This record gives sequence, structure tokens and C-alpha cells, in this order.
Amino acid sequence: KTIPTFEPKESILKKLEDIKPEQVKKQTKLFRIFEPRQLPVYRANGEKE
Amino acid sequence: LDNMRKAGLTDIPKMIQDWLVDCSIEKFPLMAKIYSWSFHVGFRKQKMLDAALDQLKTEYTEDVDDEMYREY
Repeated sequence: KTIPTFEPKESILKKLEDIKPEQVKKQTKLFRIFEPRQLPVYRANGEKE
Repeated sequence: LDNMRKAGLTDIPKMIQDWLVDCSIEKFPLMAKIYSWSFHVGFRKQKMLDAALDQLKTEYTEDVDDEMYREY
């Protein structure tokens, strides 16, 4: 038969004896947010160069 | 007292309706006697299948008030 699912609001609680320290972050590649791109260029007339 | 009249017995609810006009503790040993003679008719033994399948049948509902369960 169908038993209705009931998920109570909770979270896990650790003691002070087992709290993992912060795992240190070292980066692998540079922080990039801009990238060079190839675009066509047009002269002052409008014609493609 | 109408479910006891459809079952055939008629000398018991005449005893109760003659007590409801009193509602007194002096004649309540008669009303406790009627309740105690009821359990002497014998046990209600039935089959193992019909006792479970009438007990393990229940109707759950997902529209229950979930605001009352997280406090319960």
C-alpha cells in the first residue's frame, strides 16, 4: 500500500571532536573572463577588407 | 438504544430508559451490572485472516495537515 512520504526539516550535527578543517584551495588555471576572438573587419566605406 | 432494539433485546433498554429519568448514583449499581453481564457471552474468536486483513486495512491521505506533523 501507499504510505505518504514525510521528510522533516533537519540537518546533521557534529560534535567539536570531528569537524574537518578547511581543505586548502589551490588553483589550476588562471581566472579568465575575457577571451580573444577572430572578427571580420570593414573599412570606412563599408567594404570587407 | 436503537441499535440495541434492532438486535432483538428489549428488556435491557427499558432498564436504561427507566434510569435516564433519575440520573442518580443510587441506581447506578444496576447500570454497572448490565455493562458487566455483557462480557460474559463468550469470546469473539474469528479467523486469523479476517482479523488481520480487517486490521491492516487503513486509508491514508496525502492531504493531511503537514503544519501539525512537524510540531508532532
